[PDB]
Amino acid sequence: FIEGGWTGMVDGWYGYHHQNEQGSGYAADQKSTQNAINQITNKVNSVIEKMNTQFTAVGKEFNKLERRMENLNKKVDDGFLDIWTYNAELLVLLENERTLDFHDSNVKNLYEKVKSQLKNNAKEIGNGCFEFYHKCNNECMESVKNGTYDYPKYSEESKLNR
Amino acid sequence: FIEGGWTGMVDGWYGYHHQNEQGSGYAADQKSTQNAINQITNKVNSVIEKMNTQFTAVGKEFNKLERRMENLNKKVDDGFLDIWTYNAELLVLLENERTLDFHDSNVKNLYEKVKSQLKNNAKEIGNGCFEFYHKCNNECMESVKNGTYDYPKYSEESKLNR
Amino acid sequence: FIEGGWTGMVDGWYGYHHQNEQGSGYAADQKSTQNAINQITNKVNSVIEKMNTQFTAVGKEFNKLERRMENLNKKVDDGFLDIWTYNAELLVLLENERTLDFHDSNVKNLYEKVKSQLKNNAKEIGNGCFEFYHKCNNECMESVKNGTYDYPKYSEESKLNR
Amino acid sequence: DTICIGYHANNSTDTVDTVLEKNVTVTHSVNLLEDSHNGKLCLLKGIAPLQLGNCSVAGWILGNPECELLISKESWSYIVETPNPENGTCYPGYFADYEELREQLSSVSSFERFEIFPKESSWPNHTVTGVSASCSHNGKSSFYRNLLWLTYPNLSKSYVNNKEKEVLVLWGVHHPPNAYVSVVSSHYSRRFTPEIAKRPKVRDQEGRINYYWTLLEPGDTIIFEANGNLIAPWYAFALSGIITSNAPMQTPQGAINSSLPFQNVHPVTIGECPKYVRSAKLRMVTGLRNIPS
Amino acid sequence: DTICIGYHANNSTDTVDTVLEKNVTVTHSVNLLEDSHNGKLCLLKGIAPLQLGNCSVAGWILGNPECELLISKESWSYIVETPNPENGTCYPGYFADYEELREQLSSVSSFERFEIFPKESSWPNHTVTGVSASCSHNGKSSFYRNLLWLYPNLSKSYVNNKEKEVLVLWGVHHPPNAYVSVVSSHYSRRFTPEIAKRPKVRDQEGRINYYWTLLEPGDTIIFEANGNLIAPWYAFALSRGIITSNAPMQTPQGAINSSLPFQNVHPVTIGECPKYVRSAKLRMVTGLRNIPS
Amino acid sequence: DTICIGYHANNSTDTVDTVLEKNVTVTHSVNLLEDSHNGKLCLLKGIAPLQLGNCSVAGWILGNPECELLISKESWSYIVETPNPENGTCYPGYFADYEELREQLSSVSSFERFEIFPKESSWPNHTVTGVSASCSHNGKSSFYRNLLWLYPNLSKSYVNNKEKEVLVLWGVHHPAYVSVVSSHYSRRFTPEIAKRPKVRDQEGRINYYWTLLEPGDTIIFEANGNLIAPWYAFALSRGIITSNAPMQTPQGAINSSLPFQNVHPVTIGECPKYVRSAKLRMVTGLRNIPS
Amino acid sequence: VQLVESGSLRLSCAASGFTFSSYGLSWVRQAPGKGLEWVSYISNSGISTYYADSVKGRFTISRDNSKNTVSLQLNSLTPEDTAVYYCAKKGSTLIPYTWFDVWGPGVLV
Amino acid sequence: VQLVESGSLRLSCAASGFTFSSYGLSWVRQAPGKGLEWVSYISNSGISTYYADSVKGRFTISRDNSKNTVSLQLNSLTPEDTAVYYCAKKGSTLIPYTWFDVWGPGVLV
Amino acid sequence: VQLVESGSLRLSCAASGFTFSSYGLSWVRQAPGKGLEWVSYISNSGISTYYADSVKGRFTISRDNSKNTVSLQLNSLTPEDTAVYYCAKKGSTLIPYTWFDVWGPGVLV
Amino acid sequence: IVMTQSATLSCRASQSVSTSLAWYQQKPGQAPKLLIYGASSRATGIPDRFSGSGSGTEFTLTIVGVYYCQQDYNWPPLTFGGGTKV
Amino acid sequence: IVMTQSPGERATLSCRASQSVSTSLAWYQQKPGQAPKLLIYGASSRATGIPDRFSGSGSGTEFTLTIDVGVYYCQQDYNWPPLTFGGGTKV
Amino acid sequence: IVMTQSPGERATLSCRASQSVSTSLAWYQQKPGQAPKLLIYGASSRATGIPDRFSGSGSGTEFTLTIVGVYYCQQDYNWPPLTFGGGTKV
Repeated sequence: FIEGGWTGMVDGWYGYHHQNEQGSGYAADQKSTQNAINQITNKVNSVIEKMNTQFTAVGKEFNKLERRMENLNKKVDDGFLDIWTYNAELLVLLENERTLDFHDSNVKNLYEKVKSQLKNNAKEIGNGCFEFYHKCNNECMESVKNGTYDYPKYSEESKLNR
Repeated sequence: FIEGGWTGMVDGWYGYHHQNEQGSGYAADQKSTQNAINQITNKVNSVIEKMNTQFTAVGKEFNKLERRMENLNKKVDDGFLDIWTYNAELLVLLENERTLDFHDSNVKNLYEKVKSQLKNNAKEIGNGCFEFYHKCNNECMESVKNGTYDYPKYSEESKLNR
Repeated sequence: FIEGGWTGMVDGWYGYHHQNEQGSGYAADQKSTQNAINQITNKVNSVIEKMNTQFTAVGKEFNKLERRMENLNKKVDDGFLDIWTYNAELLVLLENERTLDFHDSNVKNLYEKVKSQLKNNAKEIGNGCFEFYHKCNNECMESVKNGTYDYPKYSEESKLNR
Repeated sequence: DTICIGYHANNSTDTVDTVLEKNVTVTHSVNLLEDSHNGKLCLLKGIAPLQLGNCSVAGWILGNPECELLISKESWSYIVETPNPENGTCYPGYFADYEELREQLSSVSSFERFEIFPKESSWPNHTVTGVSASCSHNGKSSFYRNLLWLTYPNLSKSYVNNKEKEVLVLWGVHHPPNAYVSVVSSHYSRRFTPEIAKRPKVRDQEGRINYYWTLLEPGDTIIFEANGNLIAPWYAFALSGIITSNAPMQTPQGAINSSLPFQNVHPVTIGECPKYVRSAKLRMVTGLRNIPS
Repeated sequence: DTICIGYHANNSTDTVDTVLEKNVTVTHSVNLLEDSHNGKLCLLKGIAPLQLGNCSVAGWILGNPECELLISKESWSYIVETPNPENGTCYPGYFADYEELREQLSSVSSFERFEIFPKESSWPNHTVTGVSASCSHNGKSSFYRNLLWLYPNLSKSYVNNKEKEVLVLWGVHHPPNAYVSVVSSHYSRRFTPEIAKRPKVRDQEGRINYYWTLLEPGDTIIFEANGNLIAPWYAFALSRGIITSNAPMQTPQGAINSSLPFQNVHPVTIGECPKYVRSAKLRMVTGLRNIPS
Repeated sequence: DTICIGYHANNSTDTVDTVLEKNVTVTHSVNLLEDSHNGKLCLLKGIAPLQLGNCSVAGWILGNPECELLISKESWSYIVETPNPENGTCYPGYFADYEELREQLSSVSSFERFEIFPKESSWPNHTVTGVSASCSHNGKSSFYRNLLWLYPNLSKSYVNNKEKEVLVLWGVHHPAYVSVVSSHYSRRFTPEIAKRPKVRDQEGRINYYWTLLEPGDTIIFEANGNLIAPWYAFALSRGIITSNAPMQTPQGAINSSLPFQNVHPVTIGECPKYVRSAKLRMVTGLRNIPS
Repeated sequence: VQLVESGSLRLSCAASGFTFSSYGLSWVRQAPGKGLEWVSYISNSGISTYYADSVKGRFTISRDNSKNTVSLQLNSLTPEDTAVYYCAKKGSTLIPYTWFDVWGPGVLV
Repeated sequence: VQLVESGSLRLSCAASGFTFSSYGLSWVRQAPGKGLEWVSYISNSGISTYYADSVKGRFTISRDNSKNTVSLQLNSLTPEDTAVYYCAKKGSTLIPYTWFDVWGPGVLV
Repeated sequence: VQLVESGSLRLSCAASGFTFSSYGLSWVRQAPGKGLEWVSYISNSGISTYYADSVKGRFTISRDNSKNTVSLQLNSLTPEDTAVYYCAKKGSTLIPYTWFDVWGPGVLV
Repeated sequence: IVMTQSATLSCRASQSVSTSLAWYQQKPGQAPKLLIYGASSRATGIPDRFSGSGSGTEFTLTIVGVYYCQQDYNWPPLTFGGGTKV
Repeated sequence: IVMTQSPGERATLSCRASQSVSTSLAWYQQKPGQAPKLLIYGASSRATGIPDRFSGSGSGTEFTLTIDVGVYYCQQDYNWPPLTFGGGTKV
Repeated sequence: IVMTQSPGERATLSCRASQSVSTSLAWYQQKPGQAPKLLIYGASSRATGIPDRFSGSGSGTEFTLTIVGVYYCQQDYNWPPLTFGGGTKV
């Protein structure tokens, strides 16, 4: 349905590539962008925090006769290192998965949202793109973008153009 | 969809707000409610358990001539504390995230269920609301709730009349 | 929507049970099969490794007069044991949760994929089953399976079969 | 002829948090963090814990006069000691190997006080009297209650461990700042000697007297000896859990009555207890959001 | 014609559990929990492990007569010891610091047994002979095999020629009825003889304690003694684990041949092995559910 | 007209990984793994660290001639020692314990060198002169700087007039009844003449001990045949790294806020936690593939 | 917001200044000396409808959207029906909640 | 559950006592002196159909839902067709599985 | 791929050898000695359309799918229209990208 | 459902209604104007001097004229209370 | 596809085909005069209502019945359009 | 939008715009008589099939070709008013 992003849309995360008899180009949305960036920044802030360390004098010294203590210390240290490695790796992988899936879900949501207010005045073509039986100027673009597309206004149009 | 729970319908988790020429009010749906509550309670009972400890005489004493032991013990104790803090925080946050989306998914499932129960005898309006083109008495509420809607029976006048 | 797998279809993961006037039987898809098996094997691989242990002489000895050392050693050992038990149990439960939902999502995706071609030549019946107003021979099975269904070719069918 | 879907809502906040957002309300929730406190310390196992306030564990085991020896406490799940000891060691001295006895005494919940040696028969050749001004009990001179000063023959005595239980033996030697003392076990030996070096004055006393302690099992027997001085034992705390607090009649700062796994009270505790954690609020969600439509 | 969707199903249970519900079947699964056991302990690294049953490690290193000294075992990845020792210390004695020798032999896998000292020419004045009834081997009186009982002021040293770590163990006689001083270049001690009475054990009336030091290449240790000494005769030269159990020729309870990470057999093991865990069923799901229709 | 949907894409790789695939590109990412290194170790707290190059901590505390005693360093967050000691202990000897001392000096951050004993007041009866050829300084014979060689039954005692902890180090000559006596600590060593090997061109040793006393304490000394009297108490004011870098971590300095580090774990002060991993990148955007 | 009403018998309530297509209107009669009395109601779309208990059959309600006006076919002019008639609009589009905020001048028949 | 069958020659099988609209009927012929024989079948909806190999065209099948009864036109009579004809119903609505449980008296043509 | 063009005046561009129903055609004029000039364009479906600024109204474009052929009405001939006309096809089905890869012999009006 | 009526007021019902209640005021001649809607929520724009609270078949206002209390739980049969002299 | 068939007598019977069929098999019995009744449906899975005296087992082109005098029938429902009923059995 | 243009010899050419266009650019070559044939498309990216001898680079209102007749550069950002550049003698 959606595979790769366009090289256009210099700024933003989600947007529309409108086209009409008078002009064409790109356009970026706001609310979805703000929500996505805010949530991702919150995720990053949460993960980076929750980590604190005191004076960790890790280096320790032991005498010749106390090799038992040396082995005990090595056991403790290597165990801690392994535990932290495993934990961090699992956490990072999980976070990556849960951000990618969320992004995909959000774009799908925007798609169905735009679908909502164009029940019949348009006709799906594929690849997440639409077109209207009626011709409209630039202003209809803003109307759909803001959600103020008055369906009755263009409903009367002769949808029997076939 | 999910906007805000009605103050009415005191008991239950989901339900319908039926309205008809004869009466109006609320009504709960037990079949999904019992499943949801049972599953969530089972999950809580699962997470709460598995935590058991023996006689943990955490308090330990060390002589003036053994500061090394003091430092080692402090290291191990603080490490355990930090590890457990991080683990528990992550687990609780994960379960909180996983519960709400599950509830929303169950609600959406009930919505598509009622949508499937009948197709053209009604007409979607929005906010998870439907209305029948025909008129039916009180019993049709029970009929739809059980899923026993009889499409040909109420096909009467199920046509363009507006 | 789909509850139990058929006893037939010895080999495969997802497939179709085509029926036509000339013949009937099963048929196994491959693309989604390869994707699912590859992803699941990748999950299994990811989990299995990341577990390396050195020449760990866990067994330790302690003198009669050093019982403090015995207590410390048992403390560290049982703590590590409990931590690893909890971590592994949580990880395995999470993976078990995360595999089944992915399988179901893949099945739903395939169902919508087949829905895509047959927009009105067919008529949904339920339980993920479809049938066409027009009759077609075996080759239409291959056409739909590969997605090459020629909608205009059979669009002209006298859909007014009622 | 209208149907709509929805969920239950109420008039409660029950704030919860998640990665989705912080400070979000919920219809129903369960808190995994507990804060109940100030409960007076009670019988953990329906028995009186060994309370020995106003005196240290050392003096308690060593018959300090002040605490009256707490003659009768058969069962004690745990020991609660005053954080600041009082008259914890009547006579100044250097007690060795310490905290090993303290860790040993954290489990046994029954004692059989047993006069190991006869104070009347087996040793009249030498005198038993003796007191220290710094150890004058209740305003009158005295020495101790658990062990015996001695005041010459070459003392040679030995227990045999007839009772089929472990028997503890504590003692010390006299360091006069103005003697081949040798405990001898079947499989343990030592050989201390007397010292004469000058000492500073502490607790009004001129010197010190150091104490040791050995453990022996059934089927064993230990034989003593000394020439110049010896501190004979007179009662073995035959065997068969430390908290510092000041609350009246389990944690150092009260009691907890709940089934949650996590605690915010001080981590140190005795017996099975919820794991401690450094966090403020850990509330789980068991319902749906609560915001009026 | 008709089209329908579905997934292959079979006739196996393979019970698994998940977040939602307990005891759910699955078409295909993989178990990460292993239980294979009782495989006879074998060569972990294709070499014979040092087996010294019927005698303790101490007696083994100290030439106890009973075990015949296991003269030839060049390669030994690990040591398996009988949980209950037999004749583990021929002569009653107090052997110290048994956590630094027993931890030194957990790695070395090549012993260059080497007669450290000469017993033919350098000890003519010394009366090398003597036996203990408690150490009478095979019904005949003898002393030991790794060192010899033993008046001039004995003085001797090691030539320290071989470029490898050399070990030396010894002890001192404790007549139950002498400035022994090992002197390393960077280690010193000074023990003395005791004459205190001892109880009877193993039919003997006292003990004789043993010590041991480790010296690297380029060192030189010089001995001395007046009243008694236990000279060494074999330095177990090293090439820098323990398993208490018994079974016919790893883990204390057999062998495991699997690649899974988690194990249910007893945690303690030697060499690379799966991590242990306290759980019964850890099965992963690699397929789909299995329910007909 | 036409309305399409999509997301912005760019021309960067920024490789990341996840369960779906290894080596997958992304428009925007953040790395939680840091590798900045080789920055010269500097003032962690804006103060000069106590470098002890060319000499060991032992000799540093015990007035070894070679390092000139580093007379002035009032504050030092951490101590950096050369991994390979040089002339670390002039006289061949054997200390008491160098962990209960080496570990206590990892927290203090200042000192007040105080001539604990007056070397001209109340012991002319002694013979303060003395020297060891093997301990000659700058090509000329000398003994030490933090304590002096040394026959009546001498005695002496400090009183701890200053309200701070005072440290006292000393030893005895191993070619008597040396007995340090604290208010709550005691020991009694004796001399021992016995054959020993030659090391550092000497035929014996002298072993050093050290005790700590708090305010209200007044230790008292004594000896008959030998005594290594102290001459300067390194009075306290309350980490160790081995490195060779010129003028933190043993191998440089790190300036970043990420939590995980790939440089050697050992460090002093607040620093990112170490971990054994190569690449830890988080995805803060969307995938990047054209078309 | 603006609303007007003018007028068997015919009665229509015209209004403007808002979105007439996304709201539900209603009607309320008023007695000469007593309180107000509900008479009817319709939903925004124009399908669901109700009527007063003692009126079902005679008074009819119809709505459109082009002219943003609604009409009641006041038939069966029983002489007891001498009641002051008004016009009103709901306060929100959500079905469960209701309150008549926008109130017009009304009509004295 | 009840079923009855009565009857070129026309033939019909009337039935009731269940949901006639959510099942698939069928037909099986029986010879005077040997086993049975399948003749035809139809799906529940009425859009998909099949026929016996030796009959395609000769016999036809039609169904309704209001009357809950089906019928086969059964044209082109021929003496070898002197077979006993029955009526039967599937045992479940799932396509892959099949078995004729509800069996009726049948008809002797 | 095969394409051909033949031809107020009428002009048509027949083509084959590919999926004509899933692509957008176009038309470009050519001057006698100058560069090429765009004319018009139509999407694959046959709804969205555009035209040259200086032609809107004069020349109209229509398409079919059965014949895999298009045609410009090219009405209202004018003296300046002495231009060489061509045929072309887009290089992909994605809207944002565009390039005329398939090129035919064109026509000299 | 039925209603009735008695600065403060008091509206009493014979059945349990949670929140579907409001309040309407009017002086003679002028059309009634909205007052606090919901159980007690105060409508905007209108002067805030008017107020009230109470629920569960028991409602009361808080402060010449007339007022009205209306219930909206059982919908099809709406109902307005009586008068309120002051 | 084709089918075929074979006092306190021990009642057993077998039905075989020339192709592999996993489970789409059943069993139909009929006494003379009356209509055939249902029997074990599926791969020998016991039918309902019928007396439990009747039983059987077998699969994979080899099916058997384990046990009322007369005839019985085995039917295969794998390849659907051309249904087929087996022969007539005796006892 | 508007456009314009500038054996053993190095064939290099430049084409420039008066506005910013990122990638929607291509290149068309044609000898006299024969119809124009494709060339590098999508901001100098090589077009398959055709000989690889031809190439170029450049972007952002400045484009260049790196290699006898004429050539054309086309811009496709603002769509409805397409435009072709002028001739390019060599």
